[PDB]
Amino acid sequence: ISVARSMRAIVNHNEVDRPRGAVAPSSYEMDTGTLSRNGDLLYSPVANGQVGIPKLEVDHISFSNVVSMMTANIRTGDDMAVERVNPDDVRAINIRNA
Amino acid sequence: ITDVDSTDYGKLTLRFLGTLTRSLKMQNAQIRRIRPDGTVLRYDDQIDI
Amino acid sequence: ITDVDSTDYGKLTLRFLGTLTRSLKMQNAQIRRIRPDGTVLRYDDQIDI
Amino acid sequence: ALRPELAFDHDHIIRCLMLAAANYPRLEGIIVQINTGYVASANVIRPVSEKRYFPENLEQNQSAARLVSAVKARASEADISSIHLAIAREVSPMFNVHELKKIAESFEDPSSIVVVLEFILFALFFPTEFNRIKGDIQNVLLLFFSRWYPVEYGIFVQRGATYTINAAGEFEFSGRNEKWDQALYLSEHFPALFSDVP
Amino acid sequence: PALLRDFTQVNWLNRDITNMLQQAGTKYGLGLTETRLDYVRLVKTIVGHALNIDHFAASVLNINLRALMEANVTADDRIKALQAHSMISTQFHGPNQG
Amino acid sequence: KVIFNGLDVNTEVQP
Amino acid sequence: NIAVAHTDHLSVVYATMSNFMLNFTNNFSGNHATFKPDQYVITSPEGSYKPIIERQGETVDGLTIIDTSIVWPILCQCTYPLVRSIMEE
Amino acid sequence: VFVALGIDYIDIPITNSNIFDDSSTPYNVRIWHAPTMTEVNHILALMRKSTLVSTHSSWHWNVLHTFHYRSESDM
Amino acid sequence: MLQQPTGGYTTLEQFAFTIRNDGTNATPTQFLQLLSYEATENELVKKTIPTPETHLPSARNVPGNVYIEDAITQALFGISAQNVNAHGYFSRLSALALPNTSARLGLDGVIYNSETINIPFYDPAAVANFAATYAKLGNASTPRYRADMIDIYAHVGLELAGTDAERAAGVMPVKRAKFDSWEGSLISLSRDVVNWKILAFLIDLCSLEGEALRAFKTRNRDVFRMMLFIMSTAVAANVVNRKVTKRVDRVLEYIGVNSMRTAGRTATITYDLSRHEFAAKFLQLTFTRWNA
Repeated sequence: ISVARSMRAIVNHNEVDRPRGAVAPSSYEMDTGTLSRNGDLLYSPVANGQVGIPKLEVDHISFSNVVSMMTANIRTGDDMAVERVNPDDVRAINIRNA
Repeated sequence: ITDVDSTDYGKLTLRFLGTLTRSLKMQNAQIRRIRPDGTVLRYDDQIDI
Repeated sequence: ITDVDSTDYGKLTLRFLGTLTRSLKMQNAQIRRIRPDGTVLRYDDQIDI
Repeated sequence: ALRPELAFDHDHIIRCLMLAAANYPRLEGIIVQINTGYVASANVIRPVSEKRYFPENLEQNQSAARLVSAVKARASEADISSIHLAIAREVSPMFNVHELKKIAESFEDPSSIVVVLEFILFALFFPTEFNRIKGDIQNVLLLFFSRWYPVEYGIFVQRGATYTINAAGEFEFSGRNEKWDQALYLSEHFPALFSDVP
Repeated sequence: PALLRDFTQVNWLNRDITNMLQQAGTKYGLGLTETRLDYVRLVKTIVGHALNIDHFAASVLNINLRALMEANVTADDRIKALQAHSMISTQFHGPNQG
Repeated sequence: KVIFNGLDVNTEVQP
Repeated sequence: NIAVAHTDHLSVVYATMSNFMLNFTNNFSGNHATFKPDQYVITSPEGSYKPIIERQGETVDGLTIIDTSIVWPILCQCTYPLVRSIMEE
Repeated sequence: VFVALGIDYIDIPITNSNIFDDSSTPYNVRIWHAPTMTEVNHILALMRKSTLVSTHSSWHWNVLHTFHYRSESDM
Repeated sequence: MLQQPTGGYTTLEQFAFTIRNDGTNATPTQFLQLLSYEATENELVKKTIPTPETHLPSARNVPGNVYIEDAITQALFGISAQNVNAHGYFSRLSALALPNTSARLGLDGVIYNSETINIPFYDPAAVANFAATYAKLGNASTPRYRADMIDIYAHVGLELAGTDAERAAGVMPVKRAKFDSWEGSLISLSRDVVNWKILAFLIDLCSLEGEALRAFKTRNRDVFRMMLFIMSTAVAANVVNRKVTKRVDRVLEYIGVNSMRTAGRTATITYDLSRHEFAAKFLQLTFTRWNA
């Protein structure tokens, strides 16, 4: 049971240095890593010259992640204005040969 | 503090894009002629004032 | 569960259509031309979009 | 006779003007507002209620109808502020690049020469501003030439819609037809209608 | 959890957490990791923030922002639809929002 | 008709 | 009918306005074939880049778009002190 | 005529050889503005993305032309 | 400024190219080993690749620092990129073409208009050699300068599937690639490749000369083959899987044949027509440098 468990017994014992059965959070909960140029999340590389492991490649949960977000300067879905300009003559309008 | 109207300073006031805000940071900045490519040219007393 | 958003013209067209969808099977349903002879053709890379 | 005040600091005022022109959108219209005020104070041009677009009695004439509607579609009502602004724009510095207020003219009817004339006059009264927007007016002129002079248009455009002056000042036409955008005004490219190269 | 470091009274937890963060292979961070100014306007647009969030949602949200950013169509492309729905040789103008 | 230096907008396009 | 009012009066207004303190740029050299404005930027090694002349589309000021039809009222809906009892200071 | 009209192609109807029959033509010949070999390659590639078209190994007036058929049988 | 070694920038561990595979950071060569090819009746013969145009497209007056590597890699391997020729910022590479230009190409894959602090950048001579060729991506859309997008893929096949004898011959049977496969293997492959810093590869490719160049061409053959592989899957007519006794073999038909397809599919990245023209151009230039 408790496959969902991340931490246990956040107290300290007064005799032994850590409580029996106390569990620390996994390192992956804390590796924000990077947004890869592709847009996939990655864990930080474990060594120099190594690319990081993609976060969805493996089963650990990561709880800090880079999310791209658009700012105030962007806006999407706003209606936009235009100047329509009808042709001067209906008979001047070629339909073909295009 | 010095009673200047700094409104719209460092800003674009485009009719459709709305107002937009460029960075005001520009330490050690110089006035320099650019190539049409957009790259900066080294200062030349022969042409630049 | 998912009650879809609909613009008023969409509600209008929806009631115009405007009911059953239950009959057709969709198990691996595809869009494919029949021959007038009635046979279901394979997807032609140089005809069908 | 000495005046007890500091010297006008040219080297600094020009610098601050550049920093302002970089950072302050208002600057253009500040400077314009002086020039515009001056035009107004020279009392050089005033609107009248009496329009004079057509000879008597061409407006009455039924054959002139298409022409008259062409002129009326171009000819704006006079307003002192707008006129003064044009005369002032001629001398005021430009920071944000100007654009033409696009015409949609197809140049089928002969009367459409009106639009070409609208530009010629503009190139005369306001050569500076004209030069600022001339690629954008070349896009209208091209629709004019391809109808009125299709053969010559083909030869011209075959040479190239733009060119770039290089070292030693020779022109180098693109060989490629392509619509102008005011994005090109700050680039090396020139509208080729104005090359004046035979 | 990475935030608890040197704030939790619980010693072993702070020790285990510090131990994970002091590994080369993992590194927490919270905030504005990335910025992307427009090429013409010189204003910022798409900024990447290191949120405290599960990697699945970050993955989805990034998939969305990526679809919208990488498509390279703009509001001006709407004009192409209006031309389809208006008479041949009708002209449309402005505002080049980009 | 009247001089107007801005773009003379008339329609809107929804997304 | 209108030319003397331009050449023999308005031109002088241009010549003076040209020497005004704030008209600091070289707008045109009279040669359409070759003239290209001088282009400056504020710029730093820290990476700031501020063009003086930018292409930004229509702005709130309204100075950016140009209605060339302004030519018409001038030619055929304007009086001038030289053109138009006809004495006028 | 391609530059002066601004069009990328012109759709010329074919002629029946026997001037008497007024029957609808099986197909027609599009003519493309492709002066270079490269422009030709591109038009050919795009042509292979669309229904019922064919072309000769080489073309007259050195100008690219494509036949467009009104049906499979005509092709 | 980053110094360029006697070998390429690619010799630096900073620029390692490595697809994810079996849970590890595999080299491209050890992925390509998994690949196997069924022959079909059709034959690919490689035509001469036309010399790339003399023209360098204008680097239009752009105030901004263009993110070029992102634009290129997404145009080639990007899962969602489209209308890649609408913006046309590829032309910006020609800002780097000039002698003694102020502009710098950062390792970040960004083209700064002027050198700026705390941003490492490639040696300007190298970038100039690189821009003198790859700025021509900027004219991938212009009708006069478009690359053939059909015949060029023959080279791709020869450079990927081709056995050394088939490569010497200049003619190989059209092949059908296959490999033991995990779910979403080609998507993941392509995304591992979008993250590659390929300007390092292209820059060493254009700057290096003599034996030092040839020593590069052998060392990075597999990398170039991985890029070619992702493009191949992008243009493959179909990409099936096969059950093979509780194992799965992904199979693409066919290597070296561009199907001109543009409708999207879950299995692999798709080229819009713009991405086709671009990729064709990219191959024109790159294969031109690769065979000299």
